[PDB]
Amino acid sequence: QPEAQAKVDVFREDLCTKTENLLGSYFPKKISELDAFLKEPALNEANLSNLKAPLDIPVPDPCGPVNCNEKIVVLLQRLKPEIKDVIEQLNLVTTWLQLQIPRIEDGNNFGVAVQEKVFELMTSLHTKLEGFHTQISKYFSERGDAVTKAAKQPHVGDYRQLVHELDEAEYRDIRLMVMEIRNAYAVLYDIILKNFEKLKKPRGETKGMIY
Amino acid sequence: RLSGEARKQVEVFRQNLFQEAEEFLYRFLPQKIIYLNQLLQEDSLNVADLTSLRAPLDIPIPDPPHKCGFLPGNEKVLSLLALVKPEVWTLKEKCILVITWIQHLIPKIEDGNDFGVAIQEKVLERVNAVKTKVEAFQTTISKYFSERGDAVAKASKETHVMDYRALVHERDEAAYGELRAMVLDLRAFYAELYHIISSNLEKIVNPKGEEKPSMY
Amino acid sequence: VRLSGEARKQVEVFRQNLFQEAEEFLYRFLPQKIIYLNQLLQEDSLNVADLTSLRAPLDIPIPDPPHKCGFLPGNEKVLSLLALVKPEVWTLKEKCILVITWIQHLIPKIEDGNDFGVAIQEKVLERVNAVKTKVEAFQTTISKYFSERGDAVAKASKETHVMDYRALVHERDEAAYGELRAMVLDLRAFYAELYHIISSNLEKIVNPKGEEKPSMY
Amino acid sequence: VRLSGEARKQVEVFRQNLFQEAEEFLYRFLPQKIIYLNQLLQEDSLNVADLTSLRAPLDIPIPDPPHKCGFLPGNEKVLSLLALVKPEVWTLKEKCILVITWIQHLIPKIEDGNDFGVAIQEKVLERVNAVKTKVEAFQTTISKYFSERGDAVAKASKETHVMDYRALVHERDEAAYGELRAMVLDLRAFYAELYHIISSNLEKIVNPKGE
Amino acid sequence: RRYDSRTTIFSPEGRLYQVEYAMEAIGHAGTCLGILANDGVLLAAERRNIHKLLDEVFFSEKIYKLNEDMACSVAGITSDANVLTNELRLIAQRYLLQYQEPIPCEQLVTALCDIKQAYTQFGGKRPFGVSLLYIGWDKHYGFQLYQSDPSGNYGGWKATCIGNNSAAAVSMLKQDYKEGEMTLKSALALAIKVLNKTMDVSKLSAEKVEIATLTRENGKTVIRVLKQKEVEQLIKKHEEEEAKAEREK
Amino acid sequence: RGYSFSLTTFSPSGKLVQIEYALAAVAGGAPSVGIKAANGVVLATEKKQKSILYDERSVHKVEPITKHIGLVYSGMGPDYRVLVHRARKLAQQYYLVYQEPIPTAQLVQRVASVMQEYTQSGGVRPFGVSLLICGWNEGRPYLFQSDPSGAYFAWKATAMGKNYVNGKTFLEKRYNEDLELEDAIHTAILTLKESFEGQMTEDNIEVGICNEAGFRRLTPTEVKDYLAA
Amino acid sequence: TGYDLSASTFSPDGRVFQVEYAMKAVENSSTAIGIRCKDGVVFGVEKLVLSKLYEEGSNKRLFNVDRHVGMAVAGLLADARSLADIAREEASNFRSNFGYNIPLKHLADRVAMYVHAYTLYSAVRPFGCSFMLGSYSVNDGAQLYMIDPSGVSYGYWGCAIGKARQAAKTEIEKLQMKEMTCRDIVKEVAKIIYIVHDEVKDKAFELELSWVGELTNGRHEIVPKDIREEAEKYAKESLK
Amino acid sequence: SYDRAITVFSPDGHLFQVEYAQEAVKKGSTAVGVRGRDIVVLGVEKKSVAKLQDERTVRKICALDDNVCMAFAGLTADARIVINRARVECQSHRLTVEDPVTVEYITRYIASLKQRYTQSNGRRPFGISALIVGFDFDGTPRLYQTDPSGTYHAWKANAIGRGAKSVREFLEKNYTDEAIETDDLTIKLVIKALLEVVQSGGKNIELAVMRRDQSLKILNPEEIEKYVAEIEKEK
Amino acid sequence: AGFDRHITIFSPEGRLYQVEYAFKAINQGGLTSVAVRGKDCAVIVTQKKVPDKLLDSSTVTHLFKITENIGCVMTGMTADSRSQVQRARYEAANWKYKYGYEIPVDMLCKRIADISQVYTQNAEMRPLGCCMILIGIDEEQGPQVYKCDPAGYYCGFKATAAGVKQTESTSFLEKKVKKKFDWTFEQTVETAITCLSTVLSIDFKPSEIEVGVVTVENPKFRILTEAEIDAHLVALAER
Repeated sequence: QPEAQAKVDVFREDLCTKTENLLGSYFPKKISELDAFLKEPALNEANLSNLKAPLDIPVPDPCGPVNCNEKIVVLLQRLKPEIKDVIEQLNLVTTWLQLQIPRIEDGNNFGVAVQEKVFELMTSLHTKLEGFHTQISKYFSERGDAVTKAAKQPHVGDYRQLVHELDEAEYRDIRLMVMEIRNAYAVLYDIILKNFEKLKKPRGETKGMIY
Repeated sequence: RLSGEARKQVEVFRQNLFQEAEEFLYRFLPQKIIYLNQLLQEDSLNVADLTSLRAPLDIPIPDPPHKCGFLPGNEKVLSLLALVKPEVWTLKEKCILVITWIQHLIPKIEDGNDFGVAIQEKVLERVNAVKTKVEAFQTTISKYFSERGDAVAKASKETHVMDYRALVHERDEAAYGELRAMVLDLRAFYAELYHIISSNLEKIVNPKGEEKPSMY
Repeated sequence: VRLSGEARKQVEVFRQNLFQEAEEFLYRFLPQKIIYLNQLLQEDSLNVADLTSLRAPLDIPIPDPPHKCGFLPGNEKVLSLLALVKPEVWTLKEKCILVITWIQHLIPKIEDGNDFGVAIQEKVLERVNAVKTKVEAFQTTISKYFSERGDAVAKASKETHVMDYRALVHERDEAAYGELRAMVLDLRAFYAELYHIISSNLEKIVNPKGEEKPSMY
Repeated sequence: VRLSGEARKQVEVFRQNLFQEAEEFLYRFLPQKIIYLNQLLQEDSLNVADLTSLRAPLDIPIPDPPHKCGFLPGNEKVLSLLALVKPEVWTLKEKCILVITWIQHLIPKIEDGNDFGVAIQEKVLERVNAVKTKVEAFQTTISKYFSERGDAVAKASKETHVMDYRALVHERDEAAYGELRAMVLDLRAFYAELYHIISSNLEKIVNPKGE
Repeated sequence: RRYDSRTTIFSPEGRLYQVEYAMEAIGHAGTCLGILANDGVLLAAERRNIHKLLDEVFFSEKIYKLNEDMACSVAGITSDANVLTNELRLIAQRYLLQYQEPIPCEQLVTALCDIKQAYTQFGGKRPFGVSLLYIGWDKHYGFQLYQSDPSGNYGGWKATCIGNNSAAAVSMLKQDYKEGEMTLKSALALAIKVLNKTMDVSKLSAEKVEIATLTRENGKTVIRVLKQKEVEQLIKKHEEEEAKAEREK
Repeated sequence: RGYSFSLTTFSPSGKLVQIEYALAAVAGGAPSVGIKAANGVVLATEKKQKSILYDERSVHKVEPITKHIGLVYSGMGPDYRVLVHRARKLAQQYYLVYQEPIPTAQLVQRVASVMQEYTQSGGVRPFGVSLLICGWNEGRPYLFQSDPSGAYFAWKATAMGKNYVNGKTFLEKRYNEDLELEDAIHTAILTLKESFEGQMTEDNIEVGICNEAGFRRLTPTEVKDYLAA
Repeated sequence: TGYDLSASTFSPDGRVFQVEYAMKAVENSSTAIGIRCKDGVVFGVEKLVLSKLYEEGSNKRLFNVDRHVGMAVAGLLADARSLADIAREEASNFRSNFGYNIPLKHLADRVAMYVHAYTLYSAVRPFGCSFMLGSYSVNDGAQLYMIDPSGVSYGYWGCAIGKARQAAKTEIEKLQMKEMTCRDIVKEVAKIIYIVHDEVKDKAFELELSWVGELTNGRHEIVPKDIREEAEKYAKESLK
Repeated sequence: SYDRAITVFSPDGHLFQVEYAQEAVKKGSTAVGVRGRDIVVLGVEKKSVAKLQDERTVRKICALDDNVCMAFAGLTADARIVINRARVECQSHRLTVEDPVTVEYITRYIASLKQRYTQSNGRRPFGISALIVGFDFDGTPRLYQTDPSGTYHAWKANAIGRGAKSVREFLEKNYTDEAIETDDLTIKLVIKALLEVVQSGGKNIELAVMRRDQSLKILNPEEIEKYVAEIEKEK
Repeated sequence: AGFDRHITIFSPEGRLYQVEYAFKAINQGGLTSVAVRGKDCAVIVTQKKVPDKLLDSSTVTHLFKITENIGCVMTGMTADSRSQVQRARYEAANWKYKYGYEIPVDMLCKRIADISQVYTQNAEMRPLGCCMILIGIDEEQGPQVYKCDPAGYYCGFKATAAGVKQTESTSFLEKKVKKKFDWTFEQTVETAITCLSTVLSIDFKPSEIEVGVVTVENPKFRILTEAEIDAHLVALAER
C-alpha cells in the first residue's frame, strides 16, 4: 500500500532533517556548553571539605531533620537535563541510522558494515548513559539509607563517614559524567561526519548493468 | 493423514494470520506512527521544567529535639502512564504477530538457497530485540509504583531523613523522562518494523524464490 | 548388549507408543487446540477493553489525617482467566516434551556424513526447546503474580497512608490481564509453529539418513 | 551536513584542546604522577610492617558471664591512607577517559583495507578500558570499606557476646590497608603501562591508515 | 554448512547450487519471448536498456543471427552471451564445411548445450550465466523453437518466455496460444499482448522492444527485424483492440 | 561471504560480485566524457596531476589505436595500457588479414572479448578499467563503451569515472543530435567542468576528437583556445 | 593475521614476513665465519658434534662450488646442499659458455637471483640457508660474499652467519684483516670460533676450516691437519 | 568436514560426494527394466507435457547402437554426454574388432567413464544411473545397471530414480518365470510397476521394447493406452 | 575482511590493497632517493648507509647501469631491485638486438612497468617491492627522468623522490621548480643534494651519499667518485 510508505517516508524525511540539524548545530553547541560547565568553578572544587555537609545527628556520651547536600543537589539538577538530552539525541540518531539500513542483499555488504560499526558505538554510548541515569537515582537512596543507619546507631562512627564519602563520590562521579557526556557528543559527531557518505547511502547509486 | 476439519482449521489460521499481518503492516503502523507523533506533540509529554510535575508530599517534618495522612501518587505521571501503557501492550501483541507470520513463512529446511532464510532470521532477530525492549519497558512501568511506594513509606517511617523525600521527587522525575522516552521509542520501533519488513518483503514472503528450470 | 525378549518387548512398546502418540498429537490434537485457543482469545472476557472493569475493590481503610482491614479477595476476573489458561500452558509443555522425545528417538546412529538430516532434526529440536523455555517462563510468572499481589496487599494494609501500594495492586492486576492475553496468543502460536515445522520437515525428521544407497561397498 | 562557521569553530577548538591535553598528559603529568606514587609508596605509613599495629581500639563492653556503647570511631590510619589514595584513583579514571576519547577521535573513516592501524587503535583502547574497569573496582572497594566496617561494628555492638564480629572489624581494617597499598602500586603500574603502550604504538595510533 | 561453491560438489540431497544460482541470474534479465506459428516463428524481446543516450547502431541488441536458417535471442550475462553466440556461429559453419548442408537446429542447440554442461562439470570455470532461445527452420522438422538454460538442458517449446516475469508470460501464453491455429500476424499480436502484460511500462514504447521473425519465402529462409513503423502499427492495433474490448463492457 | 572473494562463483541471487567491485574501481577513476557529434566525436578526460613536477607530455590518457580510432579510460592506468597495446595489435592483425582499417564496432567487440577472457579464470583479476572507444568509419561517427565485465554498449554520449551519474544527467539535458563537434567539445568540457573540484587549465585536461580526417589529440594550445570561452 | 602465512603476501605495513621467518632459520645454526685478507679468504665453521657415533669429516658445511671458489653455509643443510648444487651448475655453465672461471661477484648474483625467485612465488617457500662464498683470483683478488635467504648479496671484508653472528662480528671487527696474511688469519678464525662457542649449551665442536688464496694458487681447499692443530692449540691457549 | 572433496576419505572410510551423487539420482524420474525370455522392456515415466512443449525433444530412452539401448535417471545433460560417449565407443569398438558390442562391454565402458570422473577432484561425478538393455550374440537377454560410483551389476529386473524402492519391492513380489513367459506379459508387468508410482497411467509413461534381432521400438501412445486398458480391466 | 592478502581480488571499493602495501614496502627500507632534471643534465642521488664496518662499501650500491647511456636508482627491497635491474638490462639489450638502436628511457620504463602490471594481475607471484627511477639523454627530447612503481604507473617527471621522505622531498622540489630560472649541471646536483640533506637533516659527508649523472655533453651514465661528491658538497657549504 503506497499511503503507508508515504507517511513513513514523511517520518523518515523529518528524521533526516532533524538528524542533519542535530549534527550541524546541536552537537557542537552542546560540546561547547558542556565544556563550559566543566570549567565552571562549581564542578571543580579544590577541597571537598567545603563539599562536606552537616549531619545534625546526636553523638552518644529523634534526631533533627538531616538535609541533602545542597551542592550535590544543585549539581545534579543541572546535570540530569543533560543526560536526558544526550539520551534523546542518541535515540534519534540511532533510529535514523536503523532506517537507512538497506534491503538485505548478497553483494555490496560494505556500507552495511559501516552502519553496523557506528550502531555498535551508539549502543555502547546508550549503555553508559543509562548507567549514569541509574547512578543519579541510587545516590539519594544510598545517602538516605546511610543516614538512617546512623540515626538507628548513633554510636557507630563510620556511618557518618559513609554519608560524607557517598556525597564526595557522587560529586566526582558528576564531573566525570559531564566529561563523558561531552566526549560522547564529540565522538558521535566525529564518527557520523567521517562515515556520512556510506551511512546515508550504503549500497551506492552505481548500477553495473552486467545483465 | 489430516482430517478435512484439521486441514481446514490450519488453513484458516494461516490465512487469518496472513491477512492480519497485511492489515497491521499497511494500516495499523501508519496510524499508530501519526498517533504517537500526536502524543509527542501533546503538551503532557512535552513538559519542560520537571519542578512543575513535582508533587507535594505532606509527611510531617520532624521538630528538632504524628501520623502521616493519605499520601497521594503524582497525578501527572500516573496519567501519562495511563496514556502510554496500552500502546506498549499493543506493540508487544503486534510484534508477536509479526514473529508468528515470519515463522509460518519460513520454508522447509533445505541446504542451499538459504539466503532468503537468512533474511528471515535476521528480521526475526530484529523483531525479537524490539520484543525484549518493550517487555523491559513494561517491567519499568511495573517497578515504578513499587519503588515509589517503598520510598514514600521509608520517608514516612523516618521523617528525619529528607533524602527519601528527595528520592520520591526524583523517582517522579525519572518516571516522566522514561515515559517520554518510551513513547518516542515506540514510534521508532513501529517505523523500524515497517522499514525492515517492507524492504525485505519479497524474500520474507517467498524465501526460496521462483521454481527453477529443474535440471532433473 | 544382550536383551531378553521381555526387555525388547518393553522397549518396542515404549517406541511404538511414542510414535503413534506423536502422530496422533500433531495430526489431530494440534488443530483442535489451535481452534480452541483461537476461539478462547476471541471470547469477550479475554478482549476486555476498559481495564477499570478488571480492577477489583481493596477494602483498606483510608487513613484520616490526625480500624482493621477485612478479608481482601483476589481479583475474580484474573483468577478465572488463570483457571482457563493454566491447563493450556501445562498441556503445551507436556506435548513439547513428547515431541522432543519423539525426535530424539528418531535421531540415528552418529556418523561422519549425510548429517544434513540430523542437522534438520537438531534445528527443529532447537525450536521445540525454545518454546519449552518460553512455556516454563509462563509457568513461573503465573505464580509470580500471586506472590507479588499478596505482598502488595499486605504492604498496603500495613502502610495505609501509602496509596502507591494500592495503585500497585491495581497495576499488578492489569499487567496480569495483559500478560494472560499475550500468553494465550503465544500458546496458540507455539502450537501452530510446531505443526508447521514438523509437517514441513517430517520426511527428514522421520528418515534423516535417507533411503539405502546402491552400496558401492 | 551543513557546517555553520561557529559550529566548525566549536568542533575545531574541542579537537585542538583534546589533542593538546593528550600530549600534556602523556609527556608532563604522567611521569609526575609516577614519581609521586613512587614517593608515596616510600612513605612509612604505606609500608607498615606489622598489620596488628593498625589494629584499632574497639571499645565495646565485654558481657559479664552468666551496659551501653559509647561512640566508636573509625581507624584513623586507614582513613588517612584513603585520603591519600582516593584522589589518585579518580584522577586516573579521568585521564583514562581523556585517552579513550583521544584515541576514538584519531580513529579514521571506515574503509575496507589497511585496517591494521585501526586494529592497533582498538587494542589500545581495549586495554585502556580494562584499566578503567579495574580503577572503578578500586572505587567500589573504597566505598565498600566504610559500609562493611559499619556493618561489622554495629553487629559487634548489637551482639557483644560474639567476639568474632570484633575480630572481623579488625580484619576489615587490615584488609583495607592491604588493598589500599595494592591500589597505590597498581595505579603506578597502570600509569606506566598506559605510557608504554601509547608511546610504543604512537605512530599507528596517531596515523593508523598509513599516510 | 556451505555446499554451494566450486560448481563441482554435489550438496546433500544431490543438488548443484552454483548452476541454480546462475539460473537465478537470468530472471533479472530483460524478458525475451518466442512463439511458433504454422507459417513462421518469431522472437520478441524487451530492450531493457532504455537509457536516453544509447544508439541503435547494431542489427539488434538481443537478437542474433547464427546461420542462414536460424537465429537466437539471449537473456543473461552479455559477455557470456557474446562468447556463446560466437561459438554457435563457428559450430554451424563447421557443420556446413563438413557436410555442405545447413546445421540442423536441434544439433546446434545440442552442441552449445554440451559446451554449457562441460563448463558446469569441470572445476575452474563458472557455469555460463545465460539462457537463450533458438528459432530456425530445418528440412527434417520444419519450424522449431528451442530454449536452453545454464544447466545445459534444452527443450522444444511451441511458445515460451525467458527472463523477468517469465512465469506471467507463460501463464498468459498458455491460455492464449492456439495449437495448430497460429499465424505470424496472430502470434505477433499475442507477443505484443504478453509483452505489455509483463513489461512494467504502461505503454510499450516501440523503442523498448525488438521483434524479429523467421519465415521461408521462395525456398530460402529470411530472418527479418520488424522496423519501428511496423511495431508502432502493431502496438496501435493492440491498443485499439484492447480498448474496444474494454469499450464493450 | 565466499561469493565476495571468488571470481568464478555466482553469489546467491546470481551476481558475479568481483566484477561489480571492478566496476566500483572504474567509478573511482577520473572523470571521462564522450559526446558523439554529427560530424565527429569528442573524447575528454581530466589529467589532473599531483604536482607541477609531473611532466604532462610523458604520458597520455587518450591514445590512438589506429588512424581512425582512439579511446579514453576511467579506472586503472596499468590495465588501460595492457589493453591499449592489445587493441593496437588486434587492429593490425585485422589489417594484415583483410587489408582494410578495422571497424570500430569490430575492435570494441574484440577488446571486450579479451576483457571477458580475463574474467573467467580464477588466477587472474578482471581489468579494473572501462573505456570509451570512439571511431569514424563509413562516413559515420561511432562511440562505444566497454566495461570490465566484457560487455559493450553504444552511446550517443556518456560519462565515466567520478560523478558519472551527474555528468550523464548534465549531458542528456545538454545533448542535441544535431550538434557539430565545434559545439560538442564545448559541451564536453562543460560536462567535465561539473566535476573537477579545481580550476581547469590546458594541462589539467586531455581531449581528443575524431572525424573524417581521423583521430587526433588537439594540442595544449588548442584546448587553451577552446577553454578561453 | 593471515599475512605471515605466505611469501606472496605483504603485511599491511609493507613487510614480507615469511622471508624474515626464514632469516630466523639460520640463527638456529651453529656459527660460521669467513674473513678476507690480502692473500686470500679464510673460512671457518663451528661444526657441533651431535653424537660420538657420527663420523668425523661428516656433515660438512664447507663445500667447494668450483675449483677456485668455496662455500660455507648456515641454515638448513638440505637447502644448503641444494643451493651448492645450483651454484656448481651455474659455474659449470659459465665455464662452458664464456670459456673461463666464473667471477665471484657474478656467481653470487646468479645464485642470489635464484634464491630471490623463491621469495616471490606462493607455491614455494624461501630457502632456509644463508651462505658465504669466497674466492681468490690474481685478476679479481680476494673476494668474500654472503647471500641471505632473501637473495640480498654483498661483499664483506669479514662476515659471520648463524647463532653467534653478533659476537663473532665484533671479534672480527677488532682484527685489521686487510693488512694480515692467511696463515695468521687461520689462527685468529680459530680464536673467534672458540670464543663464540658456548660450552654449556653446546657440548662440543670440531673446528672445520678452509681457505682460498695465492698460497693455494687460487684453489679452495681444506686446511692441512697440521695447520688445523696449530690453530686449535693457539685458540685453546688464548681462551684461558 | 569430509564431504567437500571427492578424493578425501572420511573416518570410517566413506567417500561422501559419490553418495551425494547417488542421492541426486534419486531425484530423477523413475525408470524400470525387466528381462523377458525373448524381450527386454525398458520403461520410463514422463514428468509432464506443460502444454507448450514438444515431447520429441525429451526422450529418456535412447539407442546406443542397433543391439543396445539405455534409459537413465539423473542429470539430463550428464546423461546426454554419457549417451554420446557410449555411442562413439560402440562405433569405435565395431571399427576396431569388426564385431558388435556386447551389453556388458558397453556397461563396462560407461562405468569406467563414471569411475574416471569420480577418482579425480576438479571433476564432479556424472549424476546419473542407467539401465542398459541389449541382446548378446547368443541371444540371451541382458539387463545391467550403473550408478555414479562406477559399479555395474546385472539385474533380472530393476528400477532407478524416484520411487525405485517401492517399485522394486513390487517387482520383487510380482516378478516370476510365469510373467516373463509372454512379451505382452513383460510389457504389462513393467507398466503395472510404473503404475505403482505415477500420477496417471497412459499419459505419464514412455515405454520401449527390444526384440531378439529387431531395432528399438518406442511403443505408440495408442499401444500403451491399449496395454493399460488391458491391465486396468483385469483388476 | 580478507579482501587483502591476495592481489587478484578487488575490494568492495575496488582498490587492490596488496599493491598499496607493496608501496609501503619501499618506505620500510629507510632510504630515500631523489632525481631532478636540468636543461642539459639529469642526476640521481640516494642515501648510502653501511650498517656494518665489515661490509665492503664498494659492493653496496643502489645505482645501476641498465645500458651505457641509461642509469637507474632502485628504492625498496634490495633483492627485488636487483632482479628488476637484471630484467631492465635484458630488455634494453633485446631492444637493441631487435630494433637496431638504443632503447629510449620512456620505452624501457614502459616495458618494466607493464611487467609490473602482469605481476599485479596474475595470482601466484607478488609485485616486486621496489621503485625504479631511470635517467638518460634522448637526442630528440633532451634529458629525461622517469619512474616505475609496483603498480605499473610509469609517468615521466621534471624531478622526483622516492623513499620515506618522498612527500617532504617533493614539497621541497615543487618550490624550486616554481621559482624556475634554470638548472645547469652544478645547480642540478646542488638542488638534488640540498633536497636530500634538508629533508633528512643529515648534513651529509661524501661517503653517506652516492650520485649518478647524465649530461648531453657526455651521454654515458657515470657514478661520481667520492672526491667529486665532496667537491660538490664543499661548494654547497661555502655558499
